[PDB]
Amino acid sequence: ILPDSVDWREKGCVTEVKYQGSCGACWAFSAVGALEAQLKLKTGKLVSLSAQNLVDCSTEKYGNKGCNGGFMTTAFQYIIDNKGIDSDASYPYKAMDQKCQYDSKYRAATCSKYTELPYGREDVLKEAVANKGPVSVGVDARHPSFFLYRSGVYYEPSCTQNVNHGVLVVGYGDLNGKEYWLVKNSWGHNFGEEGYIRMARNKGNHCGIASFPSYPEI
Ligand SMILES: *C(#N)C1([N]C(=O)[C]([C]S(=O)(=O)[C][C]2[C][C]C(=O)[N]2)[N][C](C2=[C][C]=C(F)[C]=[C]2)C(F)(F)F)[C][C]1
Repeated sequence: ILPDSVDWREKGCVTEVKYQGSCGACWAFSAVGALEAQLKLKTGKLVSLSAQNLVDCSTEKYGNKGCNGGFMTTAFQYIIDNKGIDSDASYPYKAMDQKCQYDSKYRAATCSKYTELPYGREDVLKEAVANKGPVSVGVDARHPSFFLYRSGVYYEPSCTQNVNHGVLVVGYGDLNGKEYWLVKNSWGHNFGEEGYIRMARNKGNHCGIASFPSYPEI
């Protein structure tokens, strides 16, 4: 039995919404967001982790292209291989590709492994969000409606399961009979509901939200 609604922000496991700017680092923000929650659950401290560290260091060897895109899963593996990721405070976000400047003296978190959920299973995603924590996911954000979203439960008739934008599911619930996934984006506070978007849930893997979900563990 799972709770009807979940919001990890109530549990103090979600940091301030970030602004990626003109740099395509959504994948990096998605990954650090997921790990930030695990760090809070393990140490009791909520700390924004360095998305820049991922953009600059989890590069070619991880199939990523910095400001031109990347994978949340390979980002997690980089953190594992590297034995750490720096804090955002020590390695600030500059919205541009830079030479890797990771330094263990600024390490704020570690990762031991990550898990990728089965393709398109929203019930499994619900279970992970309820029992494990925020989950990194990709969504189809190639439609105007996504950019113009302001409030309520987002539903786009033209959405597909071909995902291109990395975000973070930090909860789920329902608005007047309409089920949704609570998603943290990285487009600043002017986007949607002050940085968040509630996307249609249990509507046939709408916009591919449950297509490629993953979460790290410490
Ligand atoms: C953001 N900002 C942008 N997107 C990405 O970096 C996406 C993130 S995603 O959640 O869509 C990843 C998933 C995994 C399976 C899939 O098809 N998308 N990654 C893209 C990407 C990855 C690697 C690369 F070198 C360039 C792009 C994607 F979608 F093609 F995989 C806008 C950057």
